[PDB]
Order: sequence, then structure tokens, then C-alpha cells
Amino acid sequence: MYTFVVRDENSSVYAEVSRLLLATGQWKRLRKDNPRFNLMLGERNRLPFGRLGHEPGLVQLVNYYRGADKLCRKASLVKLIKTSPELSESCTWFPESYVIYPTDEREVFLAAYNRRREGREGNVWIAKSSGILISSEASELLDFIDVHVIQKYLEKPLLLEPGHRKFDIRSWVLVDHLYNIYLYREGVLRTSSEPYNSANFQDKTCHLTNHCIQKEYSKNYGRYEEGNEMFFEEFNQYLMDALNTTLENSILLQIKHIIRSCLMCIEPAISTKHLHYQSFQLFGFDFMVDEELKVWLIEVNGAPACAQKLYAELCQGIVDVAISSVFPLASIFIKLHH
Amino acid sequence: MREIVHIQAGQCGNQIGAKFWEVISDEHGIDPTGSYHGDSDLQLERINVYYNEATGNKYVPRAILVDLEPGTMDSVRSGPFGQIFRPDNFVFGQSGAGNNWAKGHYTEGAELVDSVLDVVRKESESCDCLQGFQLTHSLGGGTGSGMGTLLISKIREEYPDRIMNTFSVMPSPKVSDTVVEPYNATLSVHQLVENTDETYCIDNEALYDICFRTLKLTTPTYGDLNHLVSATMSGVTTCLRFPGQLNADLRKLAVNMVPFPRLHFFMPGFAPLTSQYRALTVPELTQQMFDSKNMMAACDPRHGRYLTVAAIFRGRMSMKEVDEQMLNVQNKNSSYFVEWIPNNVKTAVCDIPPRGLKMSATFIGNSTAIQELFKRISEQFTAMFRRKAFLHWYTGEGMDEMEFTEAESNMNDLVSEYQQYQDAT
Amino acid sequence: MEVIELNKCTSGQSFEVILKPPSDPSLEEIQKKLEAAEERRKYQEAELLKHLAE
Amino acid sequence: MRECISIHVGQAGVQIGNACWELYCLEHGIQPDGQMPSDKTIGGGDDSFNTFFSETGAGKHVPRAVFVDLEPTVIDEVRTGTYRQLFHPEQLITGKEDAANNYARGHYTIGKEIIDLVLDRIRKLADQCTGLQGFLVFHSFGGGTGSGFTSLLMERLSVDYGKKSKLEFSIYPAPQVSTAVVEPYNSILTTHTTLEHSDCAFMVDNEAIYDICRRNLDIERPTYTNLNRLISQIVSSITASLRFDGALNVDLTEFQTNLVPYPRIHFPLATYAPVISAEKAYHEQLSVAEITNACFEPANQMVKCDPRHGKYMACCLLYRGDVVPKDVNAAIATIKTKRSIQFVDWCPTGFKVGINYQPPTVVPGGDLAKVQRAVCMLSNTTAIAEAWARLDHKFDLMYAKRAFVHWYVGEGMEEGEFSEAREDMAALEKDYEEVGVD
Ligand SMILES: Nc1nc2c(ncn2[C@@H]2O[C@H](COP(=O)(O)OP(=O)(O)OP(=O)(O)O)[C@@H](O)[C@H]2O)c(=O)[nH]1
Ligand SMILES: Nc1ncnc2c1ncn2[C@@H]1O[C@H](COP(=O)(O)OP(=O)(O)CP(=O)(O)O)[C@@H](O)[C@H]1O
Ligand SMILES: Nc1nc2c(ncn2[C@@H]2O[C@H](COP(=O)(O)OP(=O)(O)O)[C@@H](O)[C@H]2O)c(=O)[nH]1
Ligand SMILES: [Ca+2]
Ligand SMILES: [Ca+2]
Ligand SMILES: [Ca+2]
Ligand SMILES: [Mg+2]
Ligand SMILES: [Mg+2]
Ligand SMILES: [Mg+2]
Repeated sequence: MYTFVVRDENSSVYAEVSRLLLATGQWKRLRKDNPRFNLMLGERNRLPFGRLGHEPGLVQLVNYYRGADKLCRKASLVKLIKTSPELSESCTWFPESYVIYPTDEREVFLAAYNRRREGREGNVWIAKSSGILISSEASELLDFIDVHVIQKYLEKPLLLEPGHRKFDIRSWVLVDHLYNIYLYREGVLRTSSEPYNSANFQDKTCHLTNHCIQKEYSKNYGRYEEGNEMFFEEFNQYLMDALNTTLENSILLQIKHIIRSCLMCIEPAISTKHLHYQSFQLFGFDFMVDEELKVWLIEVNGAPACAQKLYAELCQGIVDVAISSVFPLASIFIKLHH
Repeated sequence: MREIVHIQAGQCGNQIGAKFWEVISDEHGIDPTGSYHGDSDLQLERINVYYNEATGNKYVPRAILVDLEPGTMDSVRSGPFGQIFRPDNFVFGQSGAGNNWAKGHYTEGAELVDSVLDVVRKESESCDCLQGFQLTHSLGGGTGSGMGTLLISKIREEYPDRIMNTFSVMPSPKVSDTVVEPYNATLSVHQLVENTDETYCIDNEALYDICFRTLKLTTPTYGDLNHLVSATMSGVTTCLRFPGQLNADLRKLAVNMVPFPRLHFFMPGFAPLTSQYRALTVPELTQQMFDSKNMMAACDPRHGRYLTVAAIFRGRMSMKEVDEQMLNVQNKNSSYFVEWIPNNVKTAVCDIPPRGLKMSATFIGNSTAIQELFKRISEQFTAMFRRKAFLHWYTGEGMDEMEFTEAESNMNDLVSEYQQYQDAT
Repeated sequence: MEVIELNKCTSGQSFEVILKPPSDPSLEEIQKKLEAAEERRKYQEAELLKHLAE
Repeated sequence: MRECISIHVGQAGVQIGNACWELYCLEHGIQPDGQMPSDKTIGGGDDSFNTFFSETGAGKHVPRAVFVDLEPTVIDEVRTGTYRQLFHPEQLITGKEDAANNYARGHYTIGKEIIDLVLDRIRKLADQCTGLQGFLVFHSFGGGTGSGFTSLLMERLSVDYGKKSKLEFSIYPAPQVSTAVVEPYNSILTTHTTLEHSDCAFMVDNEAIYDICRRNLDIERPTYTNLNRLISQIVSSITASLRFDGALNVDLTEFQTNLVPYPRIHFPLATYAPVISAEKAYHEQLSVAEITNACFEPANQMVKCDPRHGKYMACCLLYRGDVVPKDVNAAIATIKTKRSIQFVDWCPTGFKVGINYQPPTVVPGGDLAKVQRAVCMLSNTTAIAEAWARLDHKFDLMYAKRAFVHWYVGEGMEEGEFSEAREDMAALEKDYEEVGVD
């Protein structure tokens, strides 16, 4: 019988995975500090990778890729895209971003800022970190930071109708021990229930699509869709009736392309192919879509939460693809080949 | 040349000690006359640990036979290997101990202990480098229990830097001679807690159940019980008598098995136990070796936790399969092994199996469940002591009731100590 | 890659490849600690013999 | 020419040392009786091989080695072994009873009584040396002698030979072959006491050697003989520069200069390749790029860890066989464009390379197959701290309950030395994290 441990009690995703493993009758949960385990549902911070794979007669698997923080951090993601030749400074699907400390890129950020101001182009930027400020004057942004990143705020976002409202697309991607990239077929659009107003960026209810900000500061929460969450079936139908296109052609192709580029970039540095232990990990990609139907990458979450309607299917998929593949018992994913 | 001095005291001690020398003598190719007639140099590579080499290439067991009655020792001298023992190593009295700890420890025994120490001294003076001592005895009688623990105290005083190891047979109402056995056993246990480094707890209650339940012996005898003890004693001493890497001597065994000085009471186990020509696979040896029905202490291991475990596999078998099966037992029941002692299960393999078996396995566990043995004795002790029943046999030899109260308290402490580590996280 | 300090002989050769530039206790004190531990052993044994004498 | 004295302590050090000197004689053409036909200078000379071998008037080449063990059975195998004629009785030192896997017993109790004898026997070898470089100390971490007596010997060596360098070949404890539960205690106790006395230490984790033997040699249950023959190959690759003509790592001082910028961080990671089974008639000979690329595979390291999640402070490549500098640089270029190799900012990103044209020598009838070329990478990477983390964790688990502590106090050691040694390992882990983490 396979054994496993739980070291992140706050993980809603793997709390279901653990519940499923127990229900199989072929998995046994041990104390969180017992080393004779086959699988570790590790903690978010300071997971002791150095102590894995040193148990004789135990194939050990962990649900996190050591080093994947480079991709799942605001400043780290920016540095990775600029310095990595595979992604290049000429990356077209990632907004222009800079890392500013309260090395540093203060002078470089203001350089491109002055260029836009002269050319009369939309010179709005957003500052954030791992509390956000959206301003059109650079002076306010730097004064606000006093580790943060400043990237071009997409001023022409694709707005859903009715509502004239903003949104963002969350994609769940599972990478197994063999580094197969599995994209969950089910996504979620976290929509803003307020009409987009490009006049005053201080009212962030219509500019931030976060599921929490919409349920706390938005007066139209849940008006158009249950919980400001639109799934692909409805969103695809809209794209057909409104823009005469499909979700696959107009957006999904660029999303799969971006997921491959990011994960294949760090594969040499995090792959556990010839390692004494194996890793998998569930990622949360967040994309923006502009009025031209171009997809932009916003960030990548290393410990994402699933949608309520999708926990069952996705969590069951994690067991089949990531766990049972290494520990067999007695498709909902799109395999991104590479 | 790391010599061990063997001592057997009392009826039980001498009857089991004799069988022990009969068993290991056969394994090392020694005949009842001390002449070696083996076919493998492994039989002689470590023969000096237990045998002296005399004139004519004779091998003399380094054994000392002690008793306050000559009866049982006369049987030894007439037994199968009776002629192999050094005649001068027979030290005995005539009065006996009457199953009375006070007589063996304070009166009858005190008069004979000095002559025993003289023989022990003669053996030690010829040891190139004495490891320590090995005592066989019961705790329910008078000589092995009372005088045995007296000898241990005086051996420690004269050899304080040597290891003391004992095979101690615990009494049980199922296989009982007198009602005072709980008294004698409770008094001895405290002596063992202080003055031994390693004690194999052999529970006559377990030996009886195994003979009746498993071996299908409807009317088990002491000889039947002693068959299990011989096989177990041969197994637990394999790592001392043959070349090996793990627990090769008494001190290294203590370092691996005793995390705390007072918790040095082990549960021995043996496999197979057949009621007989079928081959026993390595998975079968491992499962049976860890099964409570194969334990010699009548304690349910699943009622406590393993502090340390020593396993010994004998015979020609796949060492890779031994490692896989041992790792399977731990990994499939890791909740019974304390987590604060990493890798507390050590395994050894000896190519020479015991007589009449293609392969076997001996289990040596330091489990906190051993407290059930001491609780059992503690309850029987108190049932009588609360009414001072049968105390006159002991006060008549100079003992006071306070010494019983202190022995009672000491064993309850020992039980409490096992309990705190059974809960420790 | 810059190869520097190349040395060759009959049995082999060595060199360096640069890919990128950069960006006690005394004898007495020991004897004391050894004797200190030995003394602690003598004290523990004396206590044992005292206990056994009782 | 400057002499080097090898000291072997405990079972692991003795049996490994026995396997090393067997390989040296094969490499240098020295026969079991000590004779060396290719040596034309009879009874003397200051050749490179003389750093490890002295010469008698009769033409015998005697290893500059000392074997110490508190139990005689292991050294007795050297007295009656194949190369028994190489050594003389004064070189072999044995006791009556061992340290019983107890650091305190080996350091304080038994060490105090035999230390003067060992130093005296070492003094005899030093008297033969016109310019002694230092010492190479082979020992285990988990054994009572290898841990306890080695730390005492190292302390005294710093007193009697202050200007001499000292290098260690240490065996990290692995439960798959370990023989004691308290080996984490002994490992940390001896590392603490020895840290300030070792200039450079090469740790070999038995787990790594064990798996390499099972994986690459097809050994179902590797023995110490299997493990020691592979370890002697690694040790030989590391000491070849001292025994053969060359310009890299030609003296013990150069090891610290090339591999240890910070003194406390003096545990280089060793990676060896290729390890080919001799049970297969033919095997595709690996190229310079293939064996060099294997130096960055954790499966070939002497200590399982992930250098990708660390930083390099220095990196040496020791080739043996058909290898020319052109192929090395070409392979290094490819590996850079494919491997995660990060150096600390205050260090140049580079590789010191050494090539010996004589291909590796294998014990006739052993398990390792002859190969046309092999390499041993010595890289000082912070990733090796994972071994310290594993060891310190097991220490913490047992010491929290004071498990087995009474065995050490009973030998005269104070319980405070435990926490004193643990706090030192805590500082060591912190230094590694500061050097190779952001
Ligand atoms: N690689 C290798 N490891 C060994 C060898 N012998 C022992 N070991 C390891 O060393 C550790 C035990 O230390 P030993 O060297 O055997 O003990 P010791 O140094 O003789 O000290 P004592 O306790 O006095 O016997 C265990 O982890 C063993 O796995 C060997 O020949 N080769
Ligand atoms: N460059 C940009 N242009 C336009 N809108 C942006 C933007 N960056 C962020 N946003 C908006 O801000 C919201 C939150 O941003 P971000 O994802 O960086 O913070 P966060 O980490 O707290 C949410 P999550 O962890 O789910 O991704 C996004 O949903 C998006 O609608
Ligand atoms: N296993 C076993 N137990 C015995 C034997 N003889 C006696 N006993 C047990 O030992 C206790 C009696 O001790 P005994 O040796 O006769 O007393 P002593 O001669 O004065 O030391 C009782 O609990 C018996 O059950 C024997 O041959 N084998
Ligand atoms: Ca009398
Ligand atoms: Ca010469
Ligand atoms: Ca120094
Ligand atoms: Mg986030
Ligand atoms: Mg009787
Ligand atoms: Mg030893």
C-alpha cells in the first residue's frame, strides 16, 4: 500500500487529492514528519528538497518543482523573460515590465516612459509585487514603492458585452515527473462586474478582476455570472455570436504557445529526469486579452486554487496523471507536446 | 579474541544453559568430548568467543555452572554434552534456595558466591580481551533469581567496565511452580534494571502458548519450552559467534539497542516454528519473524512502539530479497517504529543455518510494549503484597517489608518510563 | 573561452579555461580536555563502587 | 619532490586504504613484493612516485602509509594480504577492543591511551621525508574509531606539524550499509572537532557508491569490496597529480588554492565517469563530451545532491586517458549552453583542467571495465550542504530525546559537546546558504 504525507493544511486542491487517495483504499496517510513516504504534499515555503530521495526502497514523489519559483514570482518572471535567450527581450506575449527596488531598472523604466510621453501614446503603467497602484504619471509610481515591478497597463482590454467589463483567463497546467505539460481543458474567466472606465484608474473595482476584490468592492458581484466566473462553454459561445470566431482559434492557440515557452525555458533547471526523487506541480497561468484578440501573460501561480465546479474533475486528474502514473493502482487534459 | 564468560544458575538456568551449549556446540562442529569435526572454517573463526582451547586441540566451553542444589547439575554432568564442561567450573551447594529470593540473595547464596567469583576470575584471567558476561537464569525461583542477581552485582563491582548480558525467564501462572514467583521476579527485575546492559525477556507464558497453539503440543513440558529457548539463544548469539558486520560484540549490540540505560529489556522472536520439510521463502521468514505469535515475551508489539530492532537471517538466501522484505515491513508499518530514532532496524545475515533448517530468522526488539510483561508481574505481586501473603518466608530470612515496597515502586517506575516514550513524538 | 597557462609534458598536460570574469589548541589544552574526561569517568566509577558498597 | 604520508583510521579507512595502495602499485608498476622494474634508481630517487613510496637498499618501494585501528582483525588482513610484503610491522597499529561505534570512546577513552603511539609511528615516516607536504587521512564518519580517534589525531597533527597540509577522504554514513544507529552523532561530533584542522575534505556517501554499483555495475547487493574498488578509483584520480608528472594539483597546498577559497567551506563534490561493467564484452567507448557531460549528472556524484540549486566556487577536471585539450574545450562549450552552471559573483566562471595520458587502471578481475578515457570533476558547490542538512536533521531527532546520549557521557564526554557541535554545524549550513542563495 502506498503512503503519503500532508504538509500544507491550507491547500484546498491537495486536501481533495488526499481525500481521493484515501478513498482509493490503496493509499495510507502518515504523520507529516514520517520520512517513509511515497508521496509528499509539501508545504509552500522551504520545502526540504534536500532530504528527499534518500530512503532505500522508497520511490519518492513530491508535488512541487524545486526552482519553479523563478517562474512563479513577479520580479523573477520579469528577469527570466528578459535574460533568457529562448524568450528574448523581444518577447511579444509579455507586457513591457521593469523591476524597481525601493539589479535595479529605475533609470531604464523612465527612459521608455519619456519616449511614450513624447509620442502621445497611452503612457499608463501598473506597479505590483508579491496593494497595487495604477497611474499615468511615473512620479506617483516610484513614490508608491517607497521589491516591485512596473509593467505597461493594457489600456485596450477585450471587454465582454453586456457590461463593458474587464476579465482575465486562468489556466491550470499540470507537469508530471516526465515533464509532460498537461493543460486542463477547463478554464475560468474571472470577470469584473463593473464597466471598464479608463478615465479614473483610482476606482480599481473595474480594473482588477480578482475574485476577492469583486466580491468586496464591486456592487454588481454575481450579476452576469455566478461568482464573476465565466467558463469556456459560455465564453466560447460569446466569441462565436459576437466576434464570429472560436475560443480555440482566437485565444487558446496563444495560451498553449505561452505555456510551452515558459515551462520549456526552465526545464533544464528544474527537471527531475535523472534525479534521486521525482517532482510534479500544478501551475496557475493568468492571461489578459486585448481588443485585437491578442493574449498577454500576466503571471504564473505556483500554488493555485481551483474553481468550485472544477475541483472534482481536476483533482481526480492530478491523481491519474501525476500520482498513479508513478504508483499504479490495482482525458481531461490537453498534452502540449515538445 | 573478544571472550565471553557464560554463567548458568539455578534449575532453569542450568537446564536451558545446557541446551544452549548442546545447540551451538553442534553448530560449531564440537562433539560431546570437545573434539572438532566440522567441514567449514567459519565454525572456528570465532569459536574462541565461547570456547577455550585446551591440550590436544580440545575446545572447552567458557561456562560456569552454579546452583545451591546438586540435583540439576548432576543431570547436566550426565547429559549429552555433560563431559564437555570443565569439571572445576561446577560450583554447587547442598541446602538449596526453596524458591526463595532471600535465600539465594542474602543467606544461602551469600555463602557460595565467593567460590563462584573465584572461578569467574580464573576464566577472566585467561581472556585476551574479555567482552563481558552472559547469564542464564529464571526470575521465579530462588537460586537463579536471588543468587543470580547477587552474582551480577558482585561481577559488576569487580569488572565495572564490562558488558553484562542475561537470558531471564519470566514466571507465569500458566507454567508456575510456587505462588511466590511474582515476589522473586519483582525483586530480580530491579537488580536487572541497574546491573545489566542487555536482558532477553523469555516469558514462560509465551513459550507455553507457542507450544500449545502453534506447535500443537497439547501437554507442553519444560523440555518443549527449552527447545524454543535453545533456538532463540542460538539465534540472538549468531552475530557474536560468526563473522559479521552488525552487532558483532556485546558492547556494539548495546549501543544499537539501548537508547536509554534502564530500557534494555528485549523481546526475542524466532522463525520458523513448525508443528516440516517445506521451504520457507524470505517473505515468509520476515512476516513470521515480526508476528506476535513468534514473540517470546507474551507482549503485543502493536500495543507499543519499537525503539530499536535487530534482525538476523540465517542460511543461503538472497540478501537483496532480505533487504527488500525488511524495508517492506518497516515501510508498511512505520507507525510502530519511533520516528525520533532514524533507521532503528538493523539486519544481519549468516550463511550457516541452524540444525534441521535451510534458513531461519531471529528477532530482537526493544519495544515499549514490554511494559505489559512488567505490569502483569506487578499486578500479581500487589495482589499478594496488599495482604502481606507469604511474606513470612522472606522476613524469616532477614528481609523487611520496606524492601518489597521499594521493589514494587521501582518496577512501577520502569513501567512509567516505557509509557512516556510510547507517547513521545 | 580563454585558455591560459598551458603546460605540457610527456605524460599529459594541464590548462585553465575561463568562460567569464568575476562580477589552534595547544598541546597542553588538549591534554587537559583528555584528562578532564578521564577524571569524569573516574568520578562516575567511584560513585558506582560507593553505591555497590552500600 | 615533497613526500605525502597517508593515514588510515578504522575499518573503513583501512580497507579503503588497502584498495588504494593496491591500485597505486598497479598504476606505478610495483609488484606485491615491493619491487619496481621500471625504477632504474635503486634504493633512492626524488621522482613523482616517491611522494608516496620510499625505497630500501634492496629496491623495495614501501608506501608512506600508517594504518590505525582499535581492533586487530581488520589490519591483520593487511598483514596477510597480497601486498603484505609492501608494509613492515611498524606501519600497522592495532588495539584490543574497538570504540564500539562511540565517538567519545574512540576520542577520549581509547584515544588518550594510543595517541602517543600513533604519533611516534608517524614521526618515523616523517623522519624519512626531506620535505613533507602533509597528510591524507582516510576514515569513516559513523565508526567510533574513524570519527573519535581521527579528530584527536587531526588536533595533534596541527600541533606537531603546524605548517603541513591535511586532506581528508571521509565516508558519509548510509543506512543501506551502516552498522550503528548513532552514526549521525559521530558524524557531527567529528566534523565539529576536525573542521578547523582539515584543509580540504572529500566526502564519499556510501549511498551514492552503493547505487552506482547497483546501477552501472549490475551488482545486486554491493559489498565493501565493490564499494572500495570504486572509491579507490576516485581517490586515485584525485591523488594522481601528486604521484605523476604534471602541473595541476602538484602539491597538497594547491588543493586548497584551487578548490577552497573559504576555509570552512572545504568539502569539494567529486563526480566520476564513466563507470562501466566488466561483465559485458563490448561497450561503446564514451567520448570526451559524453564523459564530461556525465560530470553534471547527480547520478554520478559521490554525494547525491543537485548542483543546479547551488553555486560553484571552483571546478577542476581531472582526465585520464586519450584526451586532448581541444576536445575538452569543445565539450565545455556545449555543456554551458545546456547546463545550469552558476558561479558566485566573486569568482571566475572557469575550469582548471588536468590530463594524464595514462588511461585508468582497473584491478585485474574486478568489476570495473577498462576504458579509453575517464574524468573526475572536483567542484566546490554549495549544493553539498544538502548532505549536512540530512545529517543534522537525524541528529536533531535523536538528540531531542537524548537518545543514546548516556553512552557518550559514560565515556567522559560532557553533554554540552553535543549542542556545541550541533551549533557549529548550524553555522556551517548558514555559510553555505549565504554563499549560494539569494
Ligand atoms: N565504503 C566503505 N565504508 C565502510 C567500510 N567499512 C565500514 N564502512 C562504513 O563505516 C561506518 C562504520 O565505521 P567503521 O569504520 O566500520 O568503524 P571503526 O572506524 O572501525 O570504529 P569502531 O566503532 O571502533 O569499530 C559505517 O557507516 C560503514 O558503512 C568499507 O570498507 N568501505
Ligand atoms: N499589465 C496589466 N494590464 C492590465 N491589467 C492588469 C495588468 N496586470 C494586472 N492586471 C489586472 O490586475 C489583476 C491582478 O493582478 P495580479 O494577477 O498581478 O495580482 P495577484 O497575484 O494578486 C492575482 P492572481 O494570483 O490570481 O494572479 C489581474 O486579474 C488583472 O485584471
Ligand atoms: N523455560 C523453563 N523454565 C523453567 C525451567 N525450570 C524452571 N523454570 C521456571 O523457573 C521458575 C522456577 O525457578 P527455578 O529455576 O526452578 O528456581 P531455582 O533453581 O532456585 O533458581 C518457575 O517460574 C518455572 O516455571 C525450565 O527447564 N525451562
Ligand atoms: Ca550454612
Ligand atoms: Ca628510485
Ligand atoms: Ca592548521
Ligand atoms: Mg499571485
Ligand atoms: Mg525448581
Ligand atoms: Mg572497527
